Amino acid sequence: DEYVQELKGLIRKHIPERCEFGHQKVTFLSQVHPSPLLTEGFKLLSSLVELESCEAHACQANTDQRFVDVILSDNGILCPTLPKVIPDGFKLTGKTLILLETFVRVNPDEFEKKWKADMSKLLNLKHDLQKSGVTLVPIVDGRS
Amino acid sequence: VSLHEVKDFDPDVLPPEVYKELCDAVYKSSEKCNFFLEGVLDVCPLGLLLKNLTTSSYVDEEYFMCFKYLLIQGHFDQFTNAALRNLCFYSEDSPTEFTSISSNSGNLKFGLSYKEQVGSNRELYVGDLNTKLMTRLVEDFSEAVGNSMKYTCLNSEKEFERAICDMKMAVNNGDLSCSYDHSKWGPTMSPALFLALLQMLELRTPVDRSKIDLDSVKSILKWHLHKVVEVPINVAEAYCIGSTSLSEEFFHQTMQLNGQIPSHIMSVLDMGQGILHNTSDLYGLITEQFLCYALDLLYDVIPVSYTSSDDQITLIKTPSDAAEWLEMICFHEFLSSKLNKFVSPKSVIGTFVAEFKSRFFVMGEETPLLTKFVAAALHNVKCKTPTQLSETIDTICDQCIANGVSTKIVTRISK
Ligand SMILES: [Mn+2]
Repeated sequence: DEYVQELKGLIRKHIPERCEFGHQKVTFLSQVHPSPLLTEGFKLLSSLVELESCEAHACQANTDQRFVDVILSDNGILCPTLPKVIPDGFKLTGKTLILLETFVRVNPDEFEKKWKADMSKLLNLKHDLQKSGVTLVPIVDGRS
Repeated sequence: VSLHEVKDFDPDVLPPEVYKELCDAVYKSSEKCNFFLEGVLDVCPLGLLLKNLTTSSYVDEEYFMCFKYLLIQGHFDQFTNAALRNLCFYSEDSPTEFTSISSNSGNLKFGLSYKEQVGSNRELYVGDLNTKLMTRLVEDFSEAVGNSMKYTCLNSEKEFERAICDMKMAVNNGDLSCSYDHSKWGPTMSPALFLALLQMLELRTPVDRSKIDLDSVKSILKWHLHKVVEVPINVAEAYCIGSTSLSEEFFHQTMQLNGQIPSHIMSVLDMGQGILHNTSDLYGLITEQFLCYALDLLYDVIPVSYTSSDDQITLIKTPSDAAEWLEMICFHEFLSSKLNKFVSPKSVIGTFVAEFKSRFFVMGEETPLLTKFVAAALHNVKCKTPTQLSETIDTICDQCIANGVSTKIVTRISK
C-alpha cells in the first residue's frame, strides 16, 4: 500500500465542523479493505461538497436520506400520496418548504443535462403538493 | 367559484372572460370581517400580508386582484457498485455505449421556432448542447470537404466573384441562362440520403490514397436521422382549448385515439434548416455536376453551374431562334425531379436577365437596386446611443451610394 497509508496520512488536513464529519471520518479510518474505501471516500467527498453547497443556503442536512413524505408527516400535515423522491437539503417554515438538490459536473454538457433533469423532476412535484397540501420552492445549486 | 376545483387549480390563471364584471364588482364589496383591516399599513409586518394586499387592491379601482386575493384567502385551493453509487456525484449519463438510434445521453432533441422574412416566415431549429456539438462537428467536417470543393459558392468570395464575372460575360455574349430555384429544400431532404451518399463514396486522401473510413460520420448521421423535435407548447393550448385544417385534424385524431397528447415529433425526412446546410450543399453540387455532365454527353452543349445550397444558376454555351431546346430543359427537370431536387415554378430559363442571390444582371449594366437599399436605410434604427446610430447610418449610406442611388437622397436621409 504505497498510496493507501499515504492517503490516510494526507487526509488529516480536514476540519470536523459537523458531527457527521467525525462520524464518517472515524469509520473511514477504522476500515482498511480493498472494496469499501473508494465507495465511502467518494460518498464522504460528495457529502462535504453538498454540505458546503447547502449551508451556503441555510441548510438542514438530510442525515437520514429519507423521503419527502415522512418529513412532511413529522409535523401535522396530511399525505397527498406524493411520488417518492430523495432530497439533499430541506427547510420547512410554517407551511412552506425550500428544497435544494446540488451536484458537481466538471464538463458543461453534463452540467446542464443534470440541471435540466433535476429541474424537471422537481417541478412535477408542485402540481401534487399544492392541490391538497403546502407549497415548495425548488433551488438548484450546480458547481462546475 | 367551485369550477376551479374540477378545472385547473391555479388561481392566478383564472380568466376574466368567464364571469361578468358586475358580479365581480359587487361580490368583492360584500361583508368581510377578518379578511380586511383598517388603514393602508405601509410598514407591512409579516403575518398580515394578505389583509394588506386586499385593502390595497380594494382602495384602488381594480377588483379582480381583490377577487383573487379573497379567493386565495378563503382556502379554496385544497455490495453492488452500479445502483447505490449513482446518486451522489457519479456522472451516469456520460456517453460510453451508443447504438444507431441514440448516444446513451439523449436523442438529439430539438426545438422549433420562426424567423421573420420579407416573403414568408422561415423555419428555425434550436439544438441542445450535445446535439449542437454533434451537428457542429458534422458542420466542420462538411466545410472542410466543401473547402476542398471548387465550384461551391456559399462561404468563398473568390468563387462568388468568379461566378459573377462569368455571368456578366455570359449575358454580354448571349449565353443561355437558367436560374433554378428549389422549392421545399429543407423539409424534403432526409439524412438517409446523406447516409447512402457517404456510404457509396470513398473520400481519397491527397497523398496516402488510404480511402478514409467515415464510420463516425455515418454513426452521427444516423443519430441525426434519429433526432426528435419538440412542438412549441403555445400551439398545444391553441389546439387543445379550441375553419378546417389538416394539421388541426391530425391533432384532433391524436390526443386519445392512439396515445397521449403529441409533444415530441419523430419522422424520417426533416433535414432541419440551419443544421445541415453544407452537407446538402455538397450533395446538391455533386448532383448538379452529374446532371451537367449528362447534358454535355447527350445534347453536345456546354454547361457550367454554380450552386448556393438553395438556388443555382446554369449557363449553357451553345453551338451554331430559342425554340429548339425545350426538350432538353424538360429532360433536365425530369432528371432533377428523379433526385430529391424539385424545382420551384419560379425558375426562368431564357437569355435576357440572370439572377443569383438577388443580384440581377442585364445586357450592358446591372440593376441599381435602389428602393431596397432606401427601405433598409429607413428601417433598422438599432438605437442604443446616438454615436453608434450615426456610425450605422454612415455604413448603410455608404452601402447605398455604392450601388449608384443618388446624393440628393442621402442628404435627405441625414436630415
Ligand atoms: Mn434563384
